[PDB]
Amino acid sequence: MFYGTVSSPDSGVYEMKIGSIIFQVASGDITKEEADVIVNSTSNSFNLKAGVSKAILECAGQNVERECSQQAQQRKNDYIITGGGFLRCKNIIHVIGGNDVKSSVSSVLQECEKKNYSSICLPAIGTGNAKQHPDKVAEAIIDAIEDFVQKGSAQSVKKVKVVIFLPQVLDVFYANMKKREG
Ligand SMILES: COc1cc(N2CCOCC2)ccc1N
Ligand SMILES: [Cl-]
Ligand SMILES: [Cl-]
Repeated sequence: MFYGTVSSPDSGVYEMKIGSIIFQVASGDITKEEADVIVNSTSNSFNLKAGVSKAILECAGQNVERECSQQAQQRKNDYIITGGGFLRCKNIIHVIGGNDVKSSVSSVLQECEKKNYSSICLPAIGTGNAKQHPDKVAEAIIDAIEDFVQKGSAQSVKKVKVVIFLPQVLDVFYANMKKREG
């Protein structure tokens, strides 16, 4: 039904269409990317600084750190939205690494439509301190995008890119894409 063909447009980058959306994967430092939204994978307190969350909070800066802890105290949040600080994005969406990854990605997609955003960059959510298994994480991320497309919800969102710190986790995402391709 929805899946196009897997190819490599640039060195180390792999992509396929899912309906109208270009889905891409690559290995690297997510804090060097430009996108409307960058996703952080963090703790239920939104103040973790290990792995991806270390890089994101250090580069984003202290105002973003402060924003996170202020929203954390205000209410019980499944995720929070902050400014981009000194990252190259309009907003950071901080999701809980231990939560259901499909649900987290669905929420990111819906929040990006609400802002008329076109591009998203996320890590392999949950594979860091939360210690979720890489193939379950890959299956969940791609399933969330498929569901969003199937329901006719894609309008402003055009590009979803996963930038993955460990090259061995990239392998797992590529194999999952190949399983689905048309
Ligand atoms: C940016 O996210 C990560 C970082 C690291 N490491 C930091 C550098 O030294 C040790 C590995 C390992 C896994 C992830 N996801
Ligand atoms: Cl994590
Ligand atoms: Cl990663």
